[PDB]
Amino acid sequence: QASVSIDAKFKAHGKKYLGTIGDQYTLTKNTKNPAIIKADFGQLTPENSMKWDATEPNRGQFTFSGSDYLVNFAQSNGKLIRGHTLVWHSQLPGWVSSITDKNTLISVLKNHITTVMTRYKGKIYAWDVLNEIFNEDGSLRNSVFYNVIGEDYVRIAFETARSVDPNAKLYINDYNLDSAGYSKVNGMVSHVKKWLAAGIPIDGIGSQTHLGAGAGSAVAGALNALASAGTKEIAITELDIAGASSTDYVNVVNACLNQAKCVGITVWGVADPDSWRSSSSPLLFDGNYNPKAAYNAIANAL
Repeated sequence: QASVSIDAKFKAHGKKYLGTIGDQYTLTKNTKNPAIIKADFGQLTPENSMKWDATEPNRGQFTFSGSDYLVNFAQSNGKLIRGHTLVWHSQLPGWVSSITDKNTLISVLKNHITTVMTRYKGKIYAWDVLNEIFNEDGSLRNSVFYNVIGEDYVRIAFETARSVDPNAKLYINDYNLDSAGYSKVNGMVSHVKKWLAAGIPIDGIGSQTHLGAGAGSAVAGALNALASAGTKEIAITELDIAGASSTDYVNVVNACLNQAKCVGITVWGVADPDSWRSSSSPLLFDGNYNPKAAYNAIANAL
């Protein structure tokens, strides 16, 4: 644990949180990891436990052991929770992908959203209702949901989520929304504008922000561009930067800090060895679970 909590410092600027991720393994693999989470971060996103493959492996058969643990740990330690994720083409069970009947897929989709959301009703700050639904060019990804149901799946998912838990902020999440003017950013903005105009309950846009070294300085503009979609809020949801330079990290923190709609930042992991791209040392804590230069830099910028 770092003496100075970047979450505390970020919240002091009117932000809701500066969080990270977790699940049973990383929360129990050693003493430092859960200690760091408790001391320096104010929000948690389940790394894999709430995804479709991990929650409904078989049609109508739910497995909530992992997700229960993450939610219980967060709730037991005053951490906000971002449910992740309800509808996604990746980490989706084969039984869902093979459905060809529209009404059947809608029934399945609504049951999945309802059961998962109902179980944690009232305990979730935000839900990534839809994840990665756009192609790089800004058009809609031809996932089973889009292919079988059509664009109406967007409305269906958000409306179902809203009716199940009106206390949660409903988000549409995606990656590569990292520079103003990028085709995917333009596509995200145009579609959300249309959906909001149609009355679809989209409260926020989540920008994953999985960056390479030197890409931190372009994020401010990306968030500004995303602000034009018209959602009440936006958030950096899965931050990690190859190399973890102080310049990159501080640029990204400032990007959120100076944008009124940005409620917070979730860093995708605590320490480097637990990163999905561990070889690029993209996190704030190192192999010994000790604060890296970037962590202290973020603290000093707040």
